[PDB]
Amino acid sequence: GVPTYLLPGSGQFLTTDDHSSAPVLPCFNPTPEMHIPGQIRNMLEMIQVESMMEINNTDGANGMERLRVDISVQADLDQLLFNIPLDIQLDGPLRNTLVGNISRYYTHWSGSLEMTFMFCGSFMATGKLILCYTPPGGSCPTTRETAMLGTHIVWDFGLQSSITLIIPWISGSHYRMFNSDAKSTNANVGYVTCFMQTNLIVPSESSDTCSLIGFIAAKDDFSLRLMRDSPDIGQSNHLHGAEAAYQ
Amino acid sequence: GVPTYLLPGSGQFLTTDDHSSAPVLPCFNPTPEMHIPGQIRNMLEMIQVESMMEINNTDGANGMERLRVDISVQADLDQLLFNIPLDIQLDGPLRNTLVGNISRYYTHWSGSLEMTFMFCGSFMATGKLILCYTPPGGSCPTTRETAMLGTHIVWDFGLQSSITLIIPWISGSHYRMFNSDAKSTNANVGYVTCFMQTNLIVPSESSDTCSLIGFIAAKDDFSLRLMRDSPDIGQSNHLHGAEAAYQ
Amino acid sequence: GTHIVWDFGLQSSITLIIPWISGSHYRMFNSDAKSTNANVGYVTCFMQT
Amino acid sequence: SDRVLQLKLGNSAIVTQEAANYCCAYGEWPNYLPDHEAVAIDKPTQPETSTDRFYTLRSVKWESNSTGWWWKLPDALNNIGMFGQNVQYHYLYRSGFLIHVQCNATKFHQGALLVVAIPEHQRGAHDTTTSPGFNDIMKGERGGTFNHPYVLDDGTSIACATIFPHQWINLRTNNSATIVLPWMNVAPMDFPLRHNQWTLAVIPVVPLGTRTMSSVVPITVSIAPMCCEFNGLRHAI
Amino acid sequence: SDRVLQLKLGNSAIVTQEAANYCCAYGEWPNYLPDHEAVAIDKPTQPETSTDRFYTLRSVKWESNSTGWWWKLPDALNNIGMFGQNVQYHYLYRSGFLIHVQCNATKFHQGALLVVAIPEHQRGAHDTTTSPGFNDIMKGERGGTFNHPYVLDDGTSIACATIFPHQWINLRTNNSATIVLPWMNVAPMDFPLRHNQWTLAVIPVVPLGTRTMSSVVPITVSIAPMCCEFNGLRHAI
Amino acid sequence: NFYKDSYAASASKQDFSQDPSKFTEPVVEGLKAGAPVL
Amino acid sequence: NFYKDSYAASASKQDFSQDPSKFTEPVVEGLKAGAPVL
Amino acid sequence: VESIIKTATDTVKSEINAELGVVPSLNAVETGATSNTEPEEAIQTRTVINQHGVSETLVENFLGRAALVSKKSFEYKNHASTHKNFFKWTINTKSFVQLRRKLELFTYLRFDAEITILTTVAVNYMGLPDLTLQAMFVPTGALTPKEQDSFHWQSGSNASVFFKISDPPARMTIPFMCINSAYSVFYDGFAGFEKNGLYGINPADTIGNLCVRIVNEHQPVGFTVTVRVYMKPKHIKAWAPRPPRTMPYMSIANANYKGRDTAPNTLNAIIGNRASVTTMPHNIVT
Amino acid sequence: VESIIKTATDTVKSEINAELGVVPSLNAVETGATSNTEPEEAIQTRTVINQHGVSETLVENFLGRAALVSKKSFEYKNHASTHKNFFKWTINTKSFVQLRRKLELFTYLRFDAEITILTTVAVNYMGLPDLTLQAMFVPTGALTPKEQDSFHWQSGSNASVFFKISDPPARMTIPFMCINSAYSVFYDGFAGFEKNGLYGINPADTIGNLCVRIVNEHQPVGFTVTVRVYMKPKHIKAWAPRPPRTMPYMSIANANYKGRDTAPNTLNAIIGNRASVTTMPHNIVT
Ligand SMILES: CC(=O)N[C@@H]1[C@@H](O)[C@H](O[C@@H]2O[C@H](CO[C@]3(C(=O)O)C[C@H](O)[C@@H](NC(C)=O)[C@H]([C@H](O)[C@H](O)CO)O3)[C@H](O)[C@H](O)[C@H]2O)[C@@H](CO)O[C@H]1O
Ligand SMILES: CC(=O)N[C@@H]1[C@@H](O)[C@H](O[C@@H]2O[C@H](CO[C@]3(C(=O)O)C[C@H](O)[C@@H](NC(C)=O)[C@H]([C@H](O)[C@H](O)CO)O3)[C@H](O)[C@H](O)[C@H]2O)[C@@H](CO)O[C@H]1O
Repeated sequence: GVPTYLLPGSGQFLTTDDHSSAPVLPCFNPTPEMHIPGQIRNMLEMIQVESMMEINNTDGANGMERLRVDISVQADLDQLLFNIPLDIQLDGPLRNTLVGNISRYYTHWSGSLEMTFMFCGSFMATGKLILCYTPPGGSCPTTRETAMLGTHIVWDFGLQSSITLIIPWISGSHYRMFNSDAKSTNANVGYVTCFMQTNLIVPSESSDTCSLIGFIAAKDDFSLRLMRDSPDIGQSNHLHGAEAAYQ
Repeated sequence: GVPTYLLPGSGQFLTTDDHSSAPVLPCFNPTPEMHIPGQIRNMLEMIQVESMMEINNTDGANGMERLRVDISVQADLDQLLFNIPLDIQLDGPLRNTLVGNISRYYTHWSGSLEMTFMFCGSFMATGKLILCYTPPGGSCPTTRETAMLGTHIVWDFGLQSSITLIIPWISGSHYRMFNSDAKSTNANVGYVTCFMQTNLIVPSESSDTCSLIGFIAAKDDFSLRLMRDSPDIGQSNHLHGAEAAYQ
Repeated sequence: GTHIVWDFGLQSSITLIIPWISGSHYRMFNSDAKSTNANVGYVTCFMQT
Repeated sequence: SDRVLQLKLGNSAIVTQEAANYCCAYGEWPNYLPDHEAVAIDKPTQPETSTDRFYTLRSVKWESNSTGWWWKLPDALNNIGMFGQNVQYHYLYRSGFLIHVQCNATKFHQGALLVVAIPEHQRGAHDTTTSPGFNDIMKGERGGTFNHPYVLDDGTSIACATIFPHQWINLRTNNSATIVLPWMNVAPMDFPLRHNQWTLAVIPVVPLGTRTMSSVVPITVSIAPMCCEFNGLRHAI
Repeated sequence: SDRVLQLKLGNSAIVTQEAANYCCAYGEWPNYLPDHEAVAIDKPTQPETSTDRFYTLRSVKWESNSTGWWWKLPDALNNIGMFGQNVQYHYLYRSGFLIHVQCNATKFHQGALLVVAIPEHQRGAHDTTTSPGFNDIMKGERGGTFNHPYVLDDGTSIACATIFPHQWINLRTNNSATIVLPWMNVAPMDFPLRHNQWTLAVIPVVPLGTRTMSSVVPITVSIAPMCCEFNGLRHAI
Repeated sequence: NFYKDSYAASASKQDFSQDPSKFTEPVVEGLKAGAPVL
Repeated sequence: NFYKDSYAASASKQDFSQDPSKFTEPVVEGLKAGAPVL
Repeated sequence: VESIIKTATDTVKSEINAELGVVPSLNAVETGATSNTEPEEAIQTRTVINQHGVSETLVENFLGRAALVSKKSFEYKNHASTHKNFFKWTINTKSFVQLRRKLELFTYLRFDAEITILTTVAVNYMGLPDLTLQAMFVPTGALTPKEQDSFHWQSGSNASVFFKISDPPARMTIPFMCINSAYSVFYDGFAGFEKNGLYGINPADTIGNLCVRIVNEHQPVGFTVTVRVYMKPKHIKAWAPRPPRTMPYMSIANANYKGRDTAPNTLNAIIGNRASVTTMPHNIVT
Repeated sequence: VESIIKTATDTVKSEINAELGVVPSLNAVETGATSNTEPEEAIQTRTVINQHGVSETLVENFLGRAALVSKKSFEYKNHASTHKNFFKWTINTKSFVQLRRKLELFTYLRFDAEITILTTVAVNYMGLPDLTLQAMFVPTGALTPKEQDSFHWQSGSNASVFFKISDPPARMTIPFMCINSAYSVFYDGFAGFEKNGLYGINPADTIGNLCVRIVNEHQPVGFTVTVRVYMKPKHIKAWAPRPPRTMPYMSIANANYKGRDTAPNTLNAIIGNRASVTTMPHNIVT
């Protein structure tokens, strides 16, 4: 026979191993394949679709009210309207999104993100907003004069209803990672803030409080690494009916 | 199937074995390589850099005072200034050097060593010294007339501040080894002694006591064999914080 | 500002170049030392060591 | 240019002067079942114009506190016109769908409706371990309403529902949404009375609002089956 | 020939008539970040002359009982000139450094200074398990001093410190040391306010001594950033 | 794969084909860069 | 290596390239044998 | 539109833009298309040759992991006077939430399933017996054994695997066996021709029954035996991604939801609350 | 300058030298360069064809050894009334001094890590149980199990390895997983944007968490189980060698030092003392 010797690791069951194994049903002929719409081959395809950010995650905001940010006609100038924490790996407005959910099945990420906002006021309503992305380093800006110094887009409401703020990949390291410390130098992405560039202006018969819906998605320069179990689901007991599967 | 049989050694875990093993994270894409200054590929590259010998390893000499040898204007002739034990595998002036530290991770060695001394007196100070390497066999020479019979270099202080004494590889066997017996025929390298060739001479305003800094390094004809744990580090208890890694 | 660190030695002299740095092609005299078309700036000397 | 559109199928046609391009689910287009994917061997009937035409369902009223509406396919049309007759007389059916949702208002009105076509939208019941019943699912032409649109009545989320074929009707922008749906199933054909391939969901993410004269603002759904095929002829169920 | 040298960058220049050749750390030379190693995608700013020039720090006095001095980079320059401004306004920075240490005395003076550039010089604290604090590490332009130069304040040894890029200033031989440092890091760029790539250490291995007129003998450090690049523009921190 | 049934083989991690547009841009008329969408 | 990921392979003990001079002689101007260094 | 992607896309340097009629940052969410604004059009970019791989997110790898799908403990003893030295498990992938949520990120899935069976024992001390177990695959609603020693275990046609506790976990692959071209992860329909059937349960998607018994007759003392079954899908094809599950699961038979008592993941609020829309959580306080 | 070296350099015979202007034995340490004086220039040499190999000092071999990085003993029993049949270990290479000192001879290191897990047991006598253990890799600061039987062990995505005490030690390779091009053995910085962070600890250099549990339920008696983890780096690239550690280590979190009470390796004196600089230790007394 062939002389052999067993190596360390012999007999172990590694859940991520990759080997062939005995076919239970020999000569079984699987059902022929049929074309089906919507085939996905890489999860990166899924996170490139923009989904709604839960920006209004505040007490008093229930259900869908949390998915839209209301802006009103201001009495003062250069007003701060809202900000958005940026760690797609932590709980916040970005967590329950396509990019956020899938990214949380991983530990490392790299790539540009894109935030698109759709103005949902009436046609007669006008306005200009400024959306700013502030790379990490300091405290979140609270004035337009400060936020304006970062990456930004000035948005003019009009026929094209939506604006896109690109959050370019700006990092020292190739990848950023999750480690449960939001202030870590390898985790913090910076901030996104929104101020009135001019003001929301509407006539008497238009609602004077309008909503914006913010969406986010990854661009195709995105990459995810190091699979891990998602923190977004868990169980303490058997699900109802689980034990009945044994009866 | 294939007929086989297990050989002695089967199932063992040899810390120096060399085999492939199951990848924990399948399809993982490591961060791209980037050029980084100072890559080292063979430890022999490191021991070729000269480092400071602790020649003044005496009671009363503290910290950096141990890294320099002071010489003074002599009243007598042919004065012995200092000597240096040569086993780079035992505790002494050569142990805490680049060549000494790395060599002590091994058991066998072969090759020429080089000792370079830099005179650090004032510019107005002059002098001639003789550095001698005495191959093994007898007692360390205590007079210049005796040391002078071995390998040596007569050093004249001047613009070029440093002199090099080559300790050529002179051994009966291909390699020398450590076995904790400094007087073993396969370990003892011989001796290095330094005498005044003339004298240190300085004017009234120059310090009349000057320091030399001795360095040592291996040449590129060096070779190290038989890896072993270094005797230069050890622990009796858990390090502080080690157990906290489990909490 | 523009400078040169001078080390005393065999070559006994050092040269500090005061390059022509002006907004206008020429500077002029008009008896007002603080005029924008007259003031050249300053030269200072400190111990380096 | 991409704001005006005319859809014509059979003896029916629809135009909109305030569209937003239109969606082809997963970039596909309806087609008849090819021989290399067929299973049922009887010659199918392909009614064409009598079934592949627009069927307009009863409208619903968009109110300030509405939670949303849904219509399951083919259930919503299983009792309408010749499409309904073919469905009742045949054990098997297959088809795509051209969906057109309509809602106009005023330049002083605001509101945003998510119009999404969900494949296999298996509903969940709220706060109970008992699975939804037949009457909770099969609403027919009337359709149903969302109890908790925030989680799409299935424990997931409307926030990520954009992963499905969709459009929006944002009043200041457009007054209609159009989605073309190809046959979507793991089998080449199916029994129309017990399984719904798609669910059309219309949900007001941004509520209807205005300060001008208050008027009833309806939402209307018109659906045209496409490339209908039926097999397994027998009596009407 | 290898004893005289002139360094010129931007609007600054330095000459020495008593040099000892000069060191290029690991035989490398500074350079701008190539496209095939870049990570941050925004167009970087390359200030050139406004930042790539010599900055002279406050001098220190070499005394008979001195233990040594150190300056961390870029910390030491993070608040000096336009280099400091770019650092404060940008999240990311990258650069090499040209270091020139100066110390002259008399032909009757003796002393030897080890001038070494240590990559990632992570300091250790003495006789305690508590890690060094922010203020123990970030000294800025003033730099710090060694507590136990014998072990490089990190439990290792100055004896083997020659494994790092270095030169010596041996009073009877030369009056200056010059070391060129390339970008040294595991990432192409970094956040300048929380990480120091290099630490310049000047340690008197052989103490200052003489029997002539006693005078204050200073040690001066001049540092010129090289090939500076900054990314991630925002407000000043 | 030493087994006679192909379905017994090890994993197939070599399909790098992608078409995000079926999810990101399922619009009948392609949208040109820079040009107004509507 | 029978594993699909290259990082799972056995050790690579075949890189005999060296350049001691980056540590031993990092001087800008090369030093010639026998000639006075300064 | 389709193409081969092995690394994240590169970035091209871009210049200043001031062109009338060209507004790349403006989009129309109403069309249903995701914004196509490129980084190069939003800001001035540099050139970047991106070498980041995209293989760890391949569907085959994302779902290609052996996940726990069944865990059953029973008493191995003389049951003279409950699982009497054997049990029957109707296979399903809805009992353990980690695997379930991932599979439910898709509408349809086609894959072969590698099954691994791990067994552990504990005395109810004189040592642990190296028992032999038998795992028999019994098709949908098919005839299962009713006793540890019934004739049914003769397994004339059913596939059975006999393994020892001292051996590595047993393993075998069940082929993609659906009567359709793919399994329905979700099923908006009723499995029967009558109206009283179960909703959302397509029988075609139930791999089958797993009957496991200890072959050895009982010992003089009792033991607790636990059998864990793991499943790893391979040769995977997936269609129509879906919104991820947010509310805790309630049952293996449906998508019923209730939500946590308090955010996060409460029916009323999925994301945890912050003081206001201008309050920055984890703000850097330098 | 770069070249392929497979053996120590040969020696060439040399003659008498008496040349003006040529002084090979003189050097200038101030330049920072190491002496370039060759043996042939210092003395008269003979020709020697040196065949001594240099492969045992290759970095791959120098660091290529499985070294102990973790040792944990815990009680396996009914913990009704401490590591309750499982433990969690934040991976680090700073706890055992032999491996630590060697890794710290370098500034940066890039390598894949072969992990080997050895398990031993002792009764607190009726024999030793052949238990099954589970080692689950849980990423940085990620969610770890809190009970021997929590749902977290279902390991839907995390990699888990199940092994028996009777099997050879478990083994697997963790790839070079740093977010950077190499691990930072030393880090002169703070891991956070605020000023209160930990100094010298770059999170990017922490491979992760290792959660190990005994899968079997407790037995009627208690046992002491010890798990030892070994790590062997391979496919190694190293940069910027450093001064070796001399003072005993004090903590795994920093380079703090104190020194031995008396030489050798005391803060005041690394090398042991000799009577004087003219005293030859171990002098041959013939
Ligand atoms: C662990 C840590 O570093 N900090 C803790 C704070 O984060 C925590 O405050 C709460 O944190 C919550 C985090 O959100 C998730 C998460 O872990 O990412 C969201 C998950 O979807 C959710 N999973 C499930 C199945 O519901 C998960 C889970 O609820 C928790 O792990 C259970 O505790 O939470 C969230 O933002 C909360 O709104 C926030 O208050 C504080 C609480 O005292 O403790 C810190 O140690
Ligand atoms: C064992 C033998 O053959 N002779 C013993 C003498 O050597 C010993 O005298 C002392 O020897 C010491 C040796 O230096 C080291 C070494 O082992 O090489 C230097 C190491 O770096 C050090 N390691 C650590 C972690 O500190 C190591 C260690 O301290 C000792 O092994 C612990 O005892 O010592 C050194 O030269 C001393 O200065 C010298 O006095 C005598 C002492 O009675 O015993 C002999 O058996």
